[PDB]
Amino acid sequence: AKTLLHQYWDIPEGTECHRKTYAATSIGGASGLVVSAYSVALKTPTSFLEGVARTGRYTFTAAAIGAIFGLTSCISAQVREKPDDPLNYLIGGCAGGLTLGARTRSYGIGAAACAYMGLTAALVKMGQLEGWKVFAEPKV
Amino acid sequence: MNPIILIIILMTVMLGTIIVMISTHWLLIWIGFEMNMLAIIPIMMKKHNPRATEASTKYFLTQSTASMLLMMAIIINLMFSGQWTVMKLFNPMASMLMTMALAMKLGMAPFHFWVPEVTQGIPLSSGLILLTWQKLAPMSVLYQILPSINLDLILTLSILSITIGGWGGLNQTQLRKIMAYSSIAHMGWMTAVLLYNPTMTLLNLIIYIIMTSTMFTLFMANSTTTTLSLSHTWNKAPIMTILVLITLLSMGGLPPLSGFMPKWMIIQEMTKNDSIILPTLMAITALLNLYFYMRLTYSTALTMFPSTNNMKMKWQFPTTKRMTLLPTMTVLSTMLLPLTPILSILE
Amino acid sequence: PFFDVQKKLGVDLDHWMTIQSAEQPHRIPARCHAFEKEWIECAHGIGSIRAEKECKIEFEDFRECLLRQKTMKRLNAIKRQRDKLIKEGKYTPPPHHSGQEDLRP
Amino acid sequence: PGIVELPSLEDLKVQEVKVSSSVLKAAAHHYGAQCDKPNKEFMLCRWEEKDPRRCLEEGKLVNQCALEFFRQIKRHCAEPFTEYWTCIDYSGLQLFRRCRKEQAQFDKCVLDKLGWVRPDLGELSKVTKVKTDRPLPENPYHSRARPEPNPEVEGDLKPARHGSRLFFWTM
Amino acid sequence: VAAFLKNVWAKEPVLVASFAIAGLAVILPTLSPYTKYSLMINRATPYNYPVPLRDDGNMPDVPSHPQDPQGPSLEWLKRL
Amino acid sequence: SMMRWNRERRRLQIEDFEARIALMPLLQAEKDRRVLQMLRENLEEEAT
Amino acid sequence: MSLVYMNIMMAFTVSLTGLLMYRSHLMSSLLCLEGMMLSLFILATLMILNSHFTLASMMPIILLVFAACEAALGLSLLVMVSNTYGTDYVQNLNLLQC
Amino acid sequence: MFMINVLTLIIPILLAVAFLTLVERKVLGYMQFRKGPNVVGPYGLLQPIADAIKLFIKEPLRPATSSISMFILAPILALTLALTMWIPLPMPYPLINMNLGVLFMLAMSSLAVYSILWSGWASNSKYALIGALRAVAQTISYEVTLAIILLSVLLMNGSFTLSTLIITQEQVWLIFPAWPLAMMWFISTLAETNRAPFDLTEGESELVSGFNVEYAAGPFALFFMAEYANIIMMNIFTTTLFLGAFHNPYMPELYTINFTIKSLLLSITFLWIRASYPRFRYDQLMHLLWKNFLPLTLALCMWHVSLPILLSSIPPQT
Amino acid sequence: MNLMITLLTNFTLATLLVTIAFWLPQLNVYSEKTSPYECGFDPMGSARLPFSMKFFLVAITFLLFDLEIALLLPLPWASQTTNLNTMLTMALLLIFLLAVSLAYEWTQKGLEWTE
Amino acid sequence: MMTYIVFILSIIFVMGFVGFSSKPSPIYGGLGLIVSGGVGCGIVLNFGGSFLGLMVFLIYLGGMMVVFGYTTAMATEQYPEVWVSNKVVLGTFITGLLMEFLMVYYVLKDKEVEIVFKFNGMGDWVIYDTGDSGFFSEEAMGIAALYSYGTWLVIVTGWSLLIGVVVIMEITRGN
Ligand SMILES: CCCCCCCCCCCCCCCCCC(=O)OC[C@H](COP(=O)([O-])OCC[N+](C)(C)C)OC(=O)CCCCCCCCCCCCCCCCC
Ligand SMILES: CCCCCCCCCCCCCCCCCC(=O)OC[C@H](COP(=O)(O)OCCN)OC(=O)CCCCCCCCCCCCCCCCC
Ligand SMILES: CCCCCCCCCCCCCCCCCC(=O)OC[C@H](COP(=O)(O)OCCN)OC(=O)CCCCCCCCCCCCCCCCC
Repeated sequence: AKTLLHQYWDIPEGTECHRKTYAATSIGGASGLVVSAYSVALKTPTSFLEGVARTGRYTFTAAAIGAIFGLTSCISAQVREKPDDPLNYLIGGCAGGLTLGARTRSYGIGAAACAYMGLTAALVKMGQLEGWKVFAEPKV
Repeated sequence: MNPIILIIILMTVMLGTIIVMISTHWLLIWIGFEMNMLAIIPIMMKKHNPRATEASTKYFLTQSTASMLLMMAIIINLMFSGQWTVMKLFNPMASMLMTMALAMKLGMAPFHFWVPEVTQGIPLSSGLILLTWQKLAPMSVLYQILPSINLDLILTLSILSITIGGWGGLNQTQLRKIMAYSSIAHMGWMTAVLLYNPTMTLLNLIIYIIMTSTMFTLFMANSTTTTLSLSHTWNKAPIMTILVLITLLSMGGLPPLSGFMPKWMIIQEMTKNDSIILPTLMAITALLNLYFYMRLTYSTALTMFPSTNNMKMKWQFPTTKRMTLLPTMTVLSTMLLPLTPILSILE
Repeated sequence: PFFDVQKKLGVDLDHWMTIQSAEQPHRIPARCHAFEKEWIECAHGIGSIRAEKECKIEFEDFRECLLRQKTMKRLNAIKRQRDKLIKEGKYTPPPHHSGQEDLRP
Repeated sequence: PGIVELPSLEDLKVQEVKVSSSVLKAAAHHYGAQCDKPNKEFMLCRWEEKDPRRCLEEGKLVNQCALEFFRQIKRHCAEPFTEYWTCIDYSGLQLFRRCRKEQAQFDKCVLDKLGWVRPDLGELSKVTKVKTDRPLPENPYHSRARPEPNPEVEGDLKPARHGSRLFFWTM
Repeated sequence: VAAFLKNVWAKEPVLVASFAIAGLAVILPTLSPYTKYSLMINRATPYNYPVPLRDDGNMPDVPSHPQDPQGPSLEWLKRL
Repeated sequence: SMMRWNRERRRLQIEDFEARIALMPLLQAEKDRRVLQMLRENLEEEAT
Repeated sequence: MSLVYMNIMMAFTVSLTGLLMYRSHLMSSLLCLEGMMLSLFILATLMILNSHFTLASMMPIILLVFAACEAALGLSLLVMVSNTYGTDYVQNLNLLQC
Repeated sequence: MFMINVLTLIIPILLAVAFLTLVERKVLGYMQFRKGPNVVGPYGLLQPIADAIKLFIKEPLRPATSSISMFILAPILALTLALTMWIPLPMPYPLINMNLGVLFMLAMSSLAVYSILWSGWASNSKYALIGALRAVAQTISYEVTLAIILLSVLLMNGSFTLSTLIITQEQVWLIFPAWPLAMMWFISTLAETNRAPFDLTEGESELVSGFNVEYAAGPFALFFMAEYANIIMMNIFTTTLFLGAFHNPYMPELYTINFTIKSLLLSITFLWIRASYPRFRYDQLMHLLWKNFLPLTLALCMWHVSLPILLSSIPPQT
Repeated sequence: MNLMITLLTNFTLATLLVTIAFWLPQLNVYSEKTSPYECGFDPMGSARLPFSMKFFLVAITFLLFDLEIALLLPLPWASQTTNLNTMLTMALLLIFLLAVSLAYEWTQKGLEWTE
Repeated sequence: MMTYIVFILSIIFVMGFVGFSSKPSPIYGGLGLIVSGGVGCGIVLNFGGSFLGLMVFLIYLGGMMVVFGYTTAMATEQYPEVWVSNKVVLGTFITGLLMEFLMVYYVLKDKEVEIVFKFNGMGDWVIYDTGDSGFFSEEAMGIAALYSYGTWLVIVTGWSLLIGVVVIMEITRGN
């Protein structure tokens, strides 16, 4: 789950939408698999078919989130010609939130997910620009 | 229970803890862990109800599996090292297995499931002994092997347990489940700082032990185990309501009370190394912990819930309980903040 | 809390077991006693950071004495090349590796 | 790393003491008593430098001495020695206590012919001193240079500068 | 205490015999003088090889031959 | 009777160990030479 | 390392996946626990005997002693569980869910 | 020529098992005022042959409600465990010289119980399960005292090797300094072999036929010769432990004939014990080895630990 | 090597007699011959019912005492030491602790069977 | 093939482990753990420690017989799934056996596998030693030295066992 992020981040932004779309869809698929596995372990499905249907629905939802997020961000950075900008990732996060609202079939979840995932995606671009560390190695 | 047998079992529990604490051998560490677990099993079976059997079985299975992982990590270190000394591990596989074993022993998420159930199913005194004494030997062993723990794994465990404990503490009306989720959050707080400065972890351990001991002694003295049973204390002894009010205010990290000192020093230590997002997230989940503390103190102190008729019969009798060290521990749990540089003695 | 009681009191409880080069019943030596002695004496009193930086050669040589990764690796290379040479037909084993050579003692 | 060193096969060739283990066990005490000096020189060197490649000429010398002792035995008392080692060799565990008669016969013949006295109980396990001419090996373990130790804390303990120096605390 | 001993020997003599045997086994090595001979016999059993020391020149106590007079002898093991 | 026979057996055991100790240097020399010869034979065939 | 180590740790991993996935029988999980301790014993004594750590030969006896002590504790807890409910099924221990 | 040695070990022991069934039936006749089998042949020498041929031409009778795998596996395990029991026994040279033979007998004694347990469990019967649990209780009664008796006896031998037990008592018999240990050892092997008065498994009165109440002929004969080989070798084990004979390395037949006579007299005493006493309960046996044998054995183990230190009589371990 | 040959010889001697005891004689197998034997009458329930055991405490302490005697078996080799007094003291103390455990069970009616 | 004796014994070891870790029925789980203990005793006996193998075999046989008594008392049902009687048990047994034989074929072809550590392909006769042990056995002398060196180990083990007896007697009390 480390080499997937390094596969995503090495491409320059706003250059090739297809490779970034595939990489972000891979991130979404991995997130969906781990979430669905925890879901079927902790909450037992009714039968086999229900379990595989729930797992597939979860990974398709998260794969859609990643795919359209990466496509929207790369398209925006291509059109604007400003690749090192958090605005592209803000539009990508809102497009992903709209996708989550369409997957859940509700507008309130869509609007809330647009706002919050846009804020988090913009903050992620800011951290990538300025080298913010979350799991920072000890210094002193 | 025979008091001689109970005294012998308690001294054996303490003996296992010091055998872990003073040994220079991994096998002796493991022996101390085994003897501690097998001596604290019957303390949890003091009242002999089915819930005690359930709690003892779940605790036994969790500690057994954690001990197996501990022994596997020890044996892999023996393979790749040829020695036995309690220091850093010479293999990342052994370090990861040892970290998960000590996380399972500490009740850290996502190995946190047994803690509220085990805490609920046993009496209040056994829960106090569990949540205070049993959470020292894994912390000691984690203090010994801090050169070898993977930072990402331990930080993931710490923030995961903080978030999960703070979220799970919002849906409980029993006091023991509330205390278990609070314990999970506090172990996340301590181990988030262990790789940066372990003196902060020792200070947090001491303050958390004092605070939760004061609260468990208060609950034992009032003989209340649910919030609706706690709400009768204003008709029984209002001073105990004042005491639980100030201790719940301190437990949420509200200054100028002594419970804010650990979180303040954790934030102080973790920003010397340019980690700013993480202490902010831990602060917000500490706010969630303060929320369910505020709900409890609204129930017991700041309002007068309706009482019953037999409370008059309880008024006519003065208490004869053995509230050992309750005022000293309450004072230490409330007003230890102007003596903050005392923490240097743990260096 | 490594409350070290053993050095404070002067007794030993598990110090005689913790290393491979300690005192043994009638002085039975281990397989890698000398390598453990060299690694221990290399990294005494300098701390763990300087131990992993300034005794890497001694420690990795001791670790190769323990598990023997590279020894069986070289033996695997020799065995595989000899088998391929035998199968292909460019090599014949000598008589002293066949079963009799009027052994030395 | 380094190419490992090994003496050639011409350096390892020697005449062998080709006898069974019963021949060695029967005349063990006489061999230990008579040939103590090259055996103990070889043992001292082999325990001192911890290397069989540097301990070859002394093994050669100990083989010549053992062969000379057995060739001396063969010249005088071949038949009592033959009967003695046969009576030793019949036993499954090679017991000493089943052939005390051949012990007395061999001891009497050797003592009257050559004048060798068997060691007493506990004598061959004694620890001796060996005078030899080889220099003492300075580095038998081939240890590298030891790392520099940490500097030692020294000096009088002054009081802390301006107290705690922790946030706003003046002491 | 004699009446109690008579009663316990009348009721369960096996426990009395076991307690007497265990007490005998506990208190006899303290008072017996033959244990040091067992210690010396165990010490004087040559499992290892007696490696010799380098003759620097000042060591007259250690012998130069197994038949030299100086050194630890085992006459007492023969006599006992 | 068992004490007498056990002490005699210990004397016999010490005598056997003394015989083995007297035999040790010759066996050690042959073992060193055999090990070095076998290593040289393995090395000389390793080049081929 | 050697392939016997592969098989011993592979047996340990089999019994670990056996213990962590229950089959509605507590005693079978106890058997898997004893299998894991047996695997630890075998692995420890293999390396100890190979590396000639002679003083450590007393260790696996102590490890197996504590294994049997915790097994006896598990059996006693199982007697209590089977004396409360009809059987020893692990799904009956669900009172602490509310 | 090892297979010839193995065959010449394993054939005479089962021949002697058949003739022990003959001798046991004759002695159990002659003590109870009557005769044994004396009609089939000259003084009944052909009765074991007739019994053996009869049992192998009768119906096999595998039950429908029984798990067939363990049902067939248990008698094979019983016979194989009784047959590999005899291997390190020195008469005066064992088939396989072993450094630790005593622990091998102890481990195989632990393993041989499982044939009884699985034959009881596999045959879907209540009487078979009763016999199986009685065997379980009997084993947890006797095993600790058996192992600690043998431990406290071997402390004067110096090692677990059975051949050293010949040398360690070549002066005097080992039954003299451990006569109480000899009596409790004899009782413990009476309980081990499921013989009277500690039968408690194949009880023909409390049950009908015990764990083999469903086993028809052929498979039942495997348990019969397994048990009789067990009693013969256990008497042989006692004879080696406490009644060692004079051994000449040039003439081993003297030790063989002395040892054979002593073990035959021990088996005669075994059948003598069989035809004299009522059978115990299966809880009275548990209160026998624990309340009466175990404390005295712990005391005797203290005594036999301190005594070689006391008299400087520590035996050699070589 | 000889031990595996001996074990295999014993095993194929044992499995030869069973295999000739199943195929040789004439068989007459019906749906009455293989019924469970309950002294002539039909059984009242299955034979796989829980057969309750009263000696559970004695079995648990059999495990503990088996491990106590497992610790005690190195004594013949441990008597060949030099630190003889410490070995004697630890052997005596271990056996005394075993006897203390047995006596505590005896005084607390643990060896007495339930019901 | 005979040089791979410990390999064959370890394959029977893993076969028994996956036989009883499927948890079919505790009777058959007991049979599987008996098999695994016996062949593990065999493995450690070819590595030289005969005493340790005999002790682990004896201890596990006693424990397995007592727990057999327990499951005949406590863990039993009307129709025990001995083997093949349940779908998931047979499936996981076949899965474990297939995985084990797969990695055996893999290590007997490439002569090197990488599961998280790295394991070599030859037999384990190579890692032996060419020297002699003299007139003693190392494992027996170590567990003999348990009494003369490990007094602290003796103290903690005896105390743990005594309080274990106390613990199990005060657990099964009922009130
Ligand atoms: C192989 C060689 C020969 C072996 C000897 C045996 C051959 C003859 C066998 C006879 C028939 C046996 C049939 C089975 C009997 C089973 C019952 C049985 O035996 O139960 C055991 C019986 C049990 O007795 P019990 O059943 O009456 O128990 C009564 C229990 N209460 C009171 C609670 C009701 O005896 C024992 O347990 C004693 C064991 C042997 C003790 C040996 C002591 C030796 C002397 C010590 C010293 C004495 C002097 C004083 C102290 C001095 C100190 C310095
Ligand atoms: C210091 C010596 C070494 C000590 C450590 C080693 C001990 C080795 C032996 C271990 C014995 C373990 C079992 C002991 C159990 C004692 C308690 C007990 O069960 O007593 C019961 C018995 C009366 O029988 P009852 O009440 O009917 O029992 C129920 C059914 N039988 O009660 C009795 O019969 C009375 C029991 C107590 C009194 C015994 C007195 C023996 C005196 C012997 C002579 C003096 C020996 C010197 C040492 C002093 C000993 C007190
Ligand atoms: C499905 C049900 C089961 C069906 C199959 C049943 C198979 C037969 C079961 C009975 C036999 C089990 C044997 C278990 C191991 C016994 C080990 C043993 O007997 O060791 C004795 C001996 C010890 O040697 P030592 O004292 O050190 O002296 C040699 C020094 N010169 O050792 C020696 O002398 C060494 C001889 C060679 C040893 C080779 C290694 C052991 C071989 C084990 C094979 C597999 C056994 C499987 C047992 C399964 C039991 C359920």
